[PDB]
Amino acid sequence: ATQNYGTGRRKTATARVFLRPGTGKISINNRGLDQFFGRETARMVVRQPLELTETVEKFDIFVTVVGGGVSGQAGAIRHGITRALIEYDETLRSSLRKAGYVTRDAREVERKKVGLRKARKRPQYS
Amino acid sequence: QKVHPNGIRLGIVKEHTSVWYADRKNYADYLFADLKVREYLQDKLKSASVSRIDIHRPAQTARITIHTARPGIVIGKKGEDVEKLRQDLTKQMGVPVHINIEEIRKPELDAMLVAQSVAQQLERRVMFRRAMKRAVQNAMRIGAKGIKIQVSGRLGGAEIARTEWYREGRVPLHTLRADIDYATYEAHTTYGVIGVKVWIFKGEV
Amino acid sequence: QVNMRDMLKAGVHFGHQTRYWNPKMGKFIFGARNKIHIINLEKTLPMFNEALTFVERLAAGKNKILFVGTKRSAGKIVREEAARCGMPYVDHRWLGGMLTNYKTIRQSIKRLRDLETQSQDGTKKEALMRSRDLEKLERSLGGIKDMGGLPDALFVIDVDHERIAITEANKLGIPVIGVVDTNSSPEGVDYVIPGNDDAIRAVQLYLNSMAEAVIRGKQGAATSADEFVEEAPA
Amino acid sequence: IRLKAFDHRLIDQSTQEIVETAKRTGAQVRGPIPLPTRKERFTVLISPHVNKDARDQYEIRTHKRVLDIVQPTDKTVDALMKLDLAAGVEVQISLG
RNA sequence: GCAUGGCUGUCGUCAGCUCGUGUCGUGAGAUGUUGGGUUAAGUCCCGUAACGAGCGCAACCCUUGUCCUUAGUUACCAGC
Ligand SMILES: [Mg+2]
Repeated sequence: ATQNYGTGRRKTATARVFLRPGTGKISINNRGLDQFFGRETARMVVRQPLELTETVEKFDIFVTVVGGGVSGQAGAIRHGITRALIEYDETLRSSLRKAGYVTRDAREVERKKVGLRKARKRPQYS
Repeated sequence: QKVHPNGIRLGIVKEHTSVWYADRKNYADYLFADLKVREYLQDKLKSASVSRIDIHRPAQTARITIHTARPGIVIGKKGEDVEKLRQDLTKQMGVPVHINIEEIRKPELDAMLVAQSVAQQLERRVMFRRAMKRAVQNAMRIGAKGIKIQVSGRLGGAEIARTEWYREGRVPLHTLRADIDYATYEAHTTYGVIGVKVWIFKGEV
Repeated sequence: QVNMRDMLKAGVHFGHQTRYWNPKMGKFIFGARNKIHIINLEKTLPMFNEALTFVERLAAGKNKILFVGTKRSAGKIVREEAARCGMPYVDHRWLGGMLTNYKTIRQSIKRLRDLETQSQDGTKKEALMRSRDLEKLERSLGGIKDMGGLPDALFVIDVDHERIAITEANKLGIPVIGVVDTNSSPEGVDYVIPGNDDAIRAVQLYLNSMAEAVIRGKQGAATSADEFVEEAPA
Repeated sequence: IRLKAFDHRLIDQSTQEIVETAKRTGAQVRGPIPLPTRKERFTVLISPHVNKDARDQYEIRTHKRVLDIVQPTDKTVDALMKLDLAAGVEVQISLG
């Protein structure tokens, strides 16, 4: 059919993104988009790959995201929807490889090592 | 300094000497059995050289495979020691005990068997090097591709802690792919305590 | 060969210069025309013919003759008029210690006897990691496929370039067939050839005599290989 | 059926010793399902007299593994339990 | 703990440290291991009285990041 499955992970988050033709229906975990992400700039960051590919009005969007942090789930959707947009063709492939959206951000947290206190901070001597 | 050459390869080269699953309520009641078995058996089998004592636990009892390079000393006149110990391993380890004995053909290619002979020679007042130049070439006529033997201790002197070091062949130690034996048996002379280390290198992969 | 116009046309007579000079060689000189030394023309060919007399004397006696003198410029005639079953040769720089350290070279020819056959199989770059080393071993150990014994005839084409092999020869006592020049010293070489190494014609007309005298030595050895078993012409 | 052992070169190599040796006898047994793994870290000090910042840390694992029958009609695996236990596998039975 | 074995710190995860045979030196030595280029690296290439070999560095191990196959309860809810 026209249902399109999109996943995306960033900072231990995971978002199921479904994409199908509709009229601006943006719903996440049975919540509105302005209601879910309370008072942040990432309310527009989830639209940034969408408005780049000039399809902001032409699809239903159904998002289910689990785990992660507050602004880590918003990055999971942004990576998640870019994989769902490229199930169509590779016309928007070059519009997103150049945009720097398709690559999953590999930067994950680092473990505490013995002798040190943080991942790299160490106590003071004299 | 030179982390133990079994503890880095439990996995890619060798396996444990004892396999049994235990719950968290009986895990520390099978270890104290299996650690005073090995102190018992080696004090009895001081002769008839022993390299490895494996222990399996099947359903609810036991199994033990004692390895000697001279099984006829232990099985003497059809198990006069086998059934005698099997009565008395149950007195330390309340389950019924199996005892099984294999051979260690090529006894000069396992490190425990070699290093027990070094303590024997160096307590007969044999020279510290004539004992060991002959204990490496004999273990190079047949078998291995590299041998290190370190002999450290008093070495007869007054206030002397020197280390003999002799090597032949190839011995890697930072390759996890390889296959290395290791053993430390000691020696009590009429003065001082001599410790001997052995690094028999068999074939790789 | 023994012809005089072979000596005149090849460019034998001329030397290096007048300041590059050695008076231990100066007995065998003729003049100093136009600041370039002219070698003697009349004492060469009695010495040159008697050199080939003892080449042929060895060549029918079941032994080896070694050709050296690797210069990349004019040593290709040594690459060309050799490589047959009775004469080893060399292609790269003479290794420091070959006649005297021959026990090591017996161990290093063990790699040579495998990596030709080992390229039957040919991962991807791992084949190139070992087929690269076949080029260097071909460059140096390739000319020697013989093993066993020591060569009974060292034919040095240039004495001033290789004092290494002459020293290692006289430690063992093997004959050295040297070709000296004006500037090089006539000491260490056994059967001298007071010639020149400054033309492609002179380096070729010294060597057509040598590889032909061993063919007739092999033709003499084939004449004498029946003498080894049968006694009627022996 | 549930299985507990200490290394995946036994416990995931004894399920085929049960899946093949029960589906042969007619009854349907589905594919085994993995579970989460027990992981226990043990950081121990290494020097006899003290030097604190030299340490060494180990880890003991426990692999779990769950089978699933469909139609129970075979007591064949009930006799073949001493076969399917080899060295360190424990099998609690849940014959679904 | 200056009679010692065992076990750990340290220089320092720093790129070094040695041997066989050979030649030079009356000898202690030295050469290989220096030169040009290059490298996280005695890592490589070209050179060269040295030719080789070992320890090390690299890789072999673990984990994290992409996809594929095998698997669906206690996990999973797109379709019903
Ligand atoms: Mg150095």
